[PDB]
Amino acid sequence: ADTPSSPSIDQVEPYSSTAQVQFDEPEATGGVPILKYKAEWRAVGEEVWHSKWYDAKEASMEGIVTIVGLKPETTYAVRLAALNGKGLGEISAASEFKTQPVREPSAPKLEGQMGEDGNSIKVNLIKQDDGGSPIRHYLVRYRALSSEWKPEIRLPSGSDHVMLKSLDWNAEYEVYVVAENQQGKSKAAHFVFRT
Amino acid sequence: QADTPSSPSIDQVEPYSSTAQVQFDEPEATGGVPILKYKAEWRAVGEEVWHSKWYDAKEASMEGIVTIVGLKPETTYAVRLAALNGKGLGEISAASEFKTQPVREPSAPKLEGQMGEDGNSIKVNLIKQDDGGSPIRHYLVRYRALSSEWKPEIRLPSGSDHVMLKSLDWNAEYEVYVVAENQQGKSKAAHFVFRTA
Repeated sequence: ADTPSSPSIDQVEPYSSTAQVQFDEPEATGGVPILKYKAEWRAVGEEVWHSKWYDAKEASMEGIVTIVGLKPETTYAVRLAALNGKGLGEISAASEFKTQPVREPSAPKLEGQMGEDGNSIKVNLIKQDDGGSPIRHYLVRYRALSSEWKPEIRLPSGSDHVMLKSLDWNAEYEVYVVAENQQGKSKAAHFVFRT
Repeated sequence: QADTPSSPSIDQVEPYSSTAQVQFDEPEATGGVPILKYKAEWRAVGEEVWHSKWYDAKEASMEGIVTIVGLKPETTYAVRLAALNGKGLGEISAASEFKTQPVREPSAPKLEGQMGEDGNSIKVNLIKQDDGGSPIRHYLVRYRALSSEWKPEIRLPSGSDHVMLKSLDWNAEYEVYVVAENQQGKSKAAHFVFRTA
């Protein structure tokens, strides 16, 4: 039983302040299952590594790990390692990538939560890459699948959620949320649920 | 003083086994009043009757695509779109040819959660997505509270269309991954996060 060999980076898909890393697991687990992945990254030139741990089962199902806290139009070096019952294995070779220039924000992530009533719902906003400049506000569109769209809801950048009230009981609804900054509007995140 | 819309234009078609994603641009001229719906029409090579389906405009606009369903695997089709507004249906787009993929693993399932009134439970309805051209035999469900270890995989019996998560931790965030599996294999995982009260 030994620590895993090094995983290898397939490709990196960077945005403005974050990057998506696709990788292949180590060819030798070492005897015991891979528990976590550790990513190290820093701007080319810097001498201090930034790091983040990622759950292995999650990385396998998602198919990637996302690095955050980067700056626009900047060249970065990233590397990975795997942790098993024995410890951290060999670090991979570093892969270099350049983040996108300042642009429209990425789609935000939506997380449902029980609202004030059964015919209600709290849609939490899991903030995503803002594109390099502060998001100015969130645009929200929603409707019951059976009827017409409700007027658009505008939320300030500070908002951590959006509340949809007075909904029909046990009916299906769909929600779209757009994050907009100075550069433009992001793609729409869509969320479907049943009250 | 308004007029029906001009014709939409199909950029490209990304097909699967029994469905296809149609990427298109909205009509250049709306005509004067907001486009309300899009009408998609498709006909398999050889067949003579055009199948059709209405799609909500706003919905389609936000995703950039309309999804045609009920197609046969390994089959060549022709598809076209038209827009409807206050004045009526506009010009039909040119027809676009595409061929569905052969039978394979299912595409990631669609997840529709129904928050539990008890504040610590949830019903995840499995909305029908492309099955790859072969019936889904089992839905595999992996879930955990972001603060904890994964719970054992829950394999649902063929036929089931939902999974119920109860007795959940309070004030906790949960991630759920659902895999559709048929004769040819497992789909990539569909997922979503939710929070207990």
